[PDB]
Amino acid sequence: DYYHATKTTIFNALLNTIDLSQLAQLDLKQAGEEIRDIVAELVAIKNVSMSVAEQEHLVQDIINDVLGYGPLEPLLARDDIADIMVNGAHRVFIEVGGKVQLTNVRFRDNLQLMNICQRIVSQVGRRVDESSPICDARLPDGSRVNVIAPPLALDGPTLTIRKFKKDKLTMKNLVEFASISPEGARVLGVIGACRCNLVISGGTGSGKTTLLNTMTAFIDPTERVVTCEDAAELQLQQPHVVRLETRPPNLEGSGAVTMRDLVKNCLRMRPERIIVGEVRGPEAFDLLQAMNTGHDGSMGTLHANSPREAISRIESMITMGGYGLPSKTIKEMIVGSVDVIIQAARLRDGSRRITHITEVVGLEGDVIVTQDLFVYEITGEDEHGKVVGKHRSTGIARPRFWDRARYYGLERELAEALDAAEA
Amino acid sequence: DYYHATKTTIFNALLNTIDLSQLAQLDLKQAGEEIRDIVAELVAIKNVSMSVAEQEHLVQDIINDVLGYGPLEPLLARDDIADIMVNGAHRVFIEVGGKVQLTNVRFRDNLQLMNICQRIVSQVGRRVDESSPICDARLPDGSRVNVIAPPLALDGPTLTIRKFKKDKLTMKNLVEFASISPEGARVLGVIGACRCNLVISGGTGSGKTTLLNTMTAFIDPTERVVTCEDAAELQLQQPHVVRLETRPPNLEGSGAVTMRDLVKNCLRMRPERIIVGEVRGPEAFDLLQAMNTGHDGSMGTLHANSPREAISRIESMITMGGYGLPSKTIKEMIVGSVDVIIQAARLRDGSRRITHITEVVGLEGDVIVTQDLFVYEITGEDEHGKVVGKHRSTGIARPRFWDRARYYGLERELAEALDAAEA
Amino acid sequence: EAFDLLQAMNTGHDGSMGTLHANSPREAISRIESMITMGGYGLPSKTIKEMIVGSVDVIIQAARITHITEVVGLEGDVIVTQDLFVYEITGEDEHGKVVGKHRSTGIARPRFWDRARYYGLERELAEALDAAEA
Ligand SMILES: Nc1ncnc2c1ncn2[C@@H]1O[C@H](COP(=O)(O)OP(=O)(O)NP(=O)(O)O)[C@@H](O)[C@H]1O
Ligand SMILES: Nc1ncnc2c1ncn2[C@@H]1O[C@H](COP(=O)(O)OP(=O)(O)O)[C@@H](O)[C@H]1O
Ligand SMILES: [Mg+2]
Repeated sequence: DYYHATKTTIFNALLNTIDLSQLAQLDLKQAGEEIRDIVAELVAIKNVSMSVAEQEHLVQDIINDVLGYGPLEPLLARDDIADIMVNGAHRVFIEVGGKVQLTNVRFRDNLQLMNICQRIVSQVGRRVDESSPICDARLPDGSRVNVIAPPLALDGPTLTIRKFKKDKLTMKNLVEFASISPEGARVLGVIGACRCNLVISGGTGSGKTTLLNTMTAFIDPTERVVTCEDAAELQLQQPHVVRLETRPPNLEGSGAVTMRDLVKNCLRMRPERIIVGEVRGPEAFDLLQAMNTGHDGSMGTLHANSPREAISRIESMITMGGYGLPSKTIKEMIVGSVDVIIQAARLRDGSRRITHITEVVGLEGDVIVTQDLFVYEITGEDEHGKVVGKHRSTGIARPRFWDRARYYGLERELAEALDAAEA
Repeated sequence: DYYHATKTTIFNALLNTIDLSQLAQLDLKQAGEEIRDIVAELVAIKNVSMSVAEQEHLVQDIINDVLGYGPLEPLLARDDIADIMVNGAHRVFIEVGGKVQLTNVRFRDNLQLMNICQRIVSQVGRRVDESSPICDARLPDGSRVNVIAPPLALDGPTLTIRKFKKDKLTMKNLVEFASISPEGARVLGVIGACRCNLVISGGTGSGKTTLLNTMTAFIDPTERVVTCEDAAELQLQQPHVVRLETRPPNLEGSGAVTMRDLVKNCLRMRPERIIVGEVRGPEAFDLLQAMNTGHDGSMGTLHANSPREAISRIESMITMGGYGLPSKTIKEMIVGSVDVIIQAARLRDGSRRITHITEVVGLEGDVIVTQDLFVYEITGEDEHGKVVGKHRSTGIARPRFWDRARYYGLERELAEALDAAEA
Repeated sequence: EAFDLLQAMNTGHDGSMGTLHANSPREAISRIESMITMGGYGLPSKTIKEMIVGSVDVIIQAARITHITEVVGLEGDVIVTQDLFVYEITGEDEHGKVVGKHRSTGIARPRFWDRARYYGLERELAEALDAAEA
């Protein structure tokens, strides 16, 4: 009570001596000294029990409450926190290490929630109020912010904050987690710099984005890479990258910049390879054009269960655009475009596996045929109950892209990895 | 070294005295004289250790700041810099000798780069802002400019200035670069004077404009040709040719003269054959009508990848007009108005090709019939990786345009081309 | 708008529940297809049905809770749909009540066996659904 009552009583002196309406006059620079003196004046005039160190702590608390973000100032500094969800004034949760835990932190009222939300979302020109209910933005620090207003939220306005993860699983980690055999890792390392146009496929939450990020690390630093994402998840260690992001309609169908527009624009920036975040709409067609007109090295991630279904989904996405194409021409384009297809699924035990590393043999008649280089076969469950299985080659000595490895000087490594497959 | 602080002080002094807010006064020559005098006075007063040459260079920097393109001023005016890329505001790259490389040049802040881009795109009366972040322009001097704004780009505004080298290629050069061989290309020379409709189709950077320039130099001087372009690109050497160019909306969003406004007028200038630079939207319709009603021998470069896709694109472009004709009627208009639909596309390696010399025959309802006088197939890759393919005369001694081209007596060379290379 | 919900039910947000007004499971799926097509997205009906299969696992068809049914897959326009609980009518009572019974169809492994095993509830399924047959 005292640790809160002292502040509740002291804040009145600071508010009355210089009202918040005086903002921009004696700003942060002068405001720091103003608060440092006003807190001391209030402590001297009004008896206080907190110590001198406690006096400085309360001065800093006043600074945070007046200028800073107040309640959320400590949380935003902790690196072990990923999400900060509010949903109210006294009921605030956080996420540390996957799980979600409630916290003992309290606002003052709903009006303070609105104040903090507006003062934090204004940093990127957004404005949310009773007339504008919803707000969604990407702050400069590298975080996502979302806010919902009263008229819709019966319980009251809600706030949601995220973070940009900086510890992503490297290829060595995936090797440790036994999701891809070391021979598979060697073959993937060959493919990465081999400039093959891979297309990652897998079910929801099967490890697609992480696998794509791991693959991107094999790019030589002397190439322009332009990434078209919707959530800004990837991070590359190359010295030359042009990160792009779409924009949803901020009003009733105005200002939309669909991923198709970004992919189409990238064709003119002279990229060396286009990397897409998630191919959902008709943009697939444009991406295939990029995969065809001398940008060997592109990558993508769709949502399919098996590579055959990945091909079917690509055809469906192309047809969705309504270009009036004949199906056989689409199949020819896909056959000439996609060189590799990596399948990433998750099993009933919660683990993640790379079921297939497939290549496209071509088109025979009216059917698309494929060859395989690694297949994850299940055999049973161990005593505990975890899934049990292992990979294997299909006796294919020189892949359909061996000449590429010869061209780029990776013939020896690929030959050793594939010959070592017989182990 | 220390020139940065001294230059900042000099710029501040000049702005305080000769402020940029006095625009419309102290014009170019007056601005230069005033800046020189002010910089000399400041060097006399402001403590600067720079020498006389250093003072002159500081004056030049002041001039660039006041009325220049910013630190890019020396970048654009060098000898053999093919491409100039700006990824953000600190990592400007340049391409030399067919390979990229970093440059120590760097800007002052993202805002200055944004202003510089918004000014460079001003030469063509176009605007880039937060409500329209993508800009693609052809500078009058001939270079190509692309700009993306912070709302989409994450690392700051992204800029790409790709200059174009000297004078285009003749048909002889196109035969030298294996683009097409005479035995299957003689139809190009035949149509160079056969005066039949033609529509070049291709993808970005596929060389459509150069193909048109090569295929229009055959037209004999006696004919009156009216060329319509978004910006000066073609350099025909015939004696009787009329050139035009559109005007985008002015400062107040008025005075726009779109391609339709020019083609509809050219319909009443007694032209013998129109040459449209690039077809984008409704103008297509008018051009087709021009080809249908007397003005036989037109040309127009659209944007597509496959001839069927090109025809569907034309259909959609006309549908944008809002007349209410069926697909079959518009396809018949194409058949009787479009004779040859060439295709130009880059292969998986990049080198230019001519994948089609196609002709339109007729209709069988809502489905078009399209003979393919020529096609282009790909065998695989070469020892060094570059693609290997073959054009082949599909074989038609008497094509659809046999009758349409019988007047000039050109069925002779038509039979020669389509029989001397039938196998 | 169901589309968004159906997108939620597939794109990682497991455990979404919707409420519509349709008589039979075929009628429910037909209504879902019509609603999806109503949005102007123009998705071919085949892909809409595939999305419906992906997003729908359990149908509590009240019509009483007359039906509890689940999807099995697709083979074309046909939407393979089996049953878990069926309510049948046998006659009428002197007071006029509709006399019937509610049968656990009999199949032991519904489509959601894997989820139940993951969360540690297959034993409950055996204790309830397998014992219901006997
Ligand atoms: N092989 C793996 N072993 C362990 N954890 C993994 C593995 N692959 C991915 N993860 C975890 O999965 C998360 C990475 O995001 P991911 O699961 O790939 O999202 P996503 O596939 O982009 N989802 P969506 O695009 O919405 O379907 C992290 O928590 C990783 O630790
Ligand atoms: N056969 C060819 N060989 C090499 N370069 C070519 C060939 N044909 C065209 N080009 C190149 O294409 C460019 C022409 O640009 P183009 O793609 O026609 O502009 P647009 O983007 O408007 O289509 C020229 O710079 C030229 O060097
Ligand atoms: Mg052009």
